Amino acid sequence: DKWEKEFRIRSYEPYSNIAEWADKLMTKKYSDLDNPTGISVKAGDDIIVLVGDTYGQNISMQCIWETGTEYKQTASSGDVYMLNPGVNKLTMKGEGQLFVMYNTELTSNTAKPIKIHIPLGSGTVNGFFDLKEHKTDEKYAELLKKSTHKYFCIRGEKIMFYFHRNKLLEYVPNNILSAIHLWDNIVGWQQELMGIDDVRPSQVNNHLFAISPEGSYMWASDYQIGFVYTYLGNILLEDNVMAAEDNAWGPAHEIGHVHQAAINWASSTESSNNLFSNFIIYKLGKYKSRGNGLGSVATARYANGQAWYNMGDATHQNEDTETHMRMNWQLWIYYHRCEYKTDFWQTLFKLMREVNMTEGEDPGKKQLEFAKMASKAANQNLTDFFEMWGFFEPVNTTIEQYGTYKYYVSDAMIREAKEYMAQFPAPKHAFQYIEDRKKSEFPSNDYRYSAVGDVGYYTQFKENQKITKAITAELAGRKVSIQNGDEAVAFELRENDENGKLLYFSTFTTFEIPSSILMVNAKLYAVQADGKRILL
Ligand SMILES: [Zn+2]
Repeated sequence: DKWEKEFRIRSYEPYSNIAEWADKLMTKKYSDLDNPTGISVKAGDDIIVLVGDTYGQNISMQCIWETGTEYKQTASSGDVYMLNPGVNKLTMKGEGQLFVMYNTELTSNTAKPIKIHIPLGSGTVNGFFDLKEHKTDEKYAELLKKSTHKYFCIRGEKIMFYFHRNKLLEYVPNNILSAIHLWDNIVGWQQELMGIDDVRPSQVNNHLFAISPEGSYMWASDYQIGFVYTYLGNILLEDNVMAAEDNAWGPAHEIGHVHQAAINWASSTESSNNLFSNFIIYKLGKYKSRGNGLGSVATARYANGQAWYNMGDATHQNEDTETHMRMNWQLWIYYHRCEYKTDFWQTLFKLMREVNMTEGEDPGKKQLEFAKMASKAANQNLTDFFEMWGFFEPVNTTIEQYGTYKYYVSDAMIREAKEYMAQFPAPKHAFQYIEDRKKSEFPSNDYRYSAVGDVGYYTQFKENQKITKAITAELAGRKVSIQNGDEAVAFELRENDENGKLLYFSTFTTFEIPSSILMVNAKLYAVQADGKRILL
């Protein structure tokens, strides 16, 4: 049959080396299971493999099956059989599906497809579905029907699925294109921010590989990402992925953990990956962004005297991810959504890969390398943004987040960072006050309704709105009421004058000043989008 031949006789394309690129790109390891054969085996099977010209390349065959004591899951490795040009005869130490391991430097003129024939009689043809080669749902459906193994492999452009046959048949017996295009796009959108088009796919072309463990929930790790087999209806059906906000968030967040290291430092590990989560949500086009309002920052910084590392986490027991995740996102909203620098994040990723600091080696140092590199990437002095976000508080402590780390930010380190950042021109806007949400977008029962404030929506920045009205303020007790201030982007309490230190801020047009704020010498300013402060 032509079905057997399609899998028994194939050309296997070269893929890059995963360890090399995980180091270079500062990611968790991608998969090296890029090359299914679609042949399953049983323990003791004899397998003839005829191999063509290998062009000097060392290649091998790996048999992939299951691991785990508590419950079973597809393993990231298995029995490996060396291959040579010509005739090979393998005896399978165990059962599984075969993968050709052809990993090499892609730019070499020896990195050509290798032809490999596993003739009738050796193992069983299961098949797999290639997006580029097979193209149609009708062919997917046909291949899935003819398959027999526990697991069936679907190879997209950027992600693969290696899921339980019975689950695919249960949710997607006749169609895969919608599913595989969606998940390729989710991966591709994360890669888009990382600014790696110079090297992907020319030098790096490995896939992410999604397995369906028989336990846990969802996660991403070196080699594989996992979604429990009971959860696949919420992966394989786009309508289900889109049915609630969380259904794209969770998986996008887990994939983000693969990609976050360049920009991440301990204290930030469960928020920095939400740059990716929020970008996925944005690209999917249905739901508004996630995170607290800027009020949470004001409270942490100015009411409670917190820095970045302990923002919203006084007792030092859990990162405040809902507050922290707004920081990277505000940089995306301003530079990307407002189009002030549409390659800002790609530039910043590149610079952080140059900085090349692990997440834990020196988080206080890394926090300041991030502020410096953000300034360099924007070609703007982001002192005020990083000040609001707590980056210029001195710190001398330890933290715990997937390990204990010494957190040390010295006055000198602070001084050096500000000096470095002062080489760039003043920012064009006070976008530390930016939002991509407004109150009218949410029902009153949604956390964002009461959190997002009144002013500072991104259009005020993109259109460079000016304050033209007769803006006034009244103080009654600790209550500030602003009149005619809807054109401003925020309201600030500052010491002595507009160049004095910030005491408090709000993006609400009515707000209570905390008891802890020191009000002697304090003046109230409306902030214009471009940074002008107007005494009220
Ligand atoms: Zn996480």
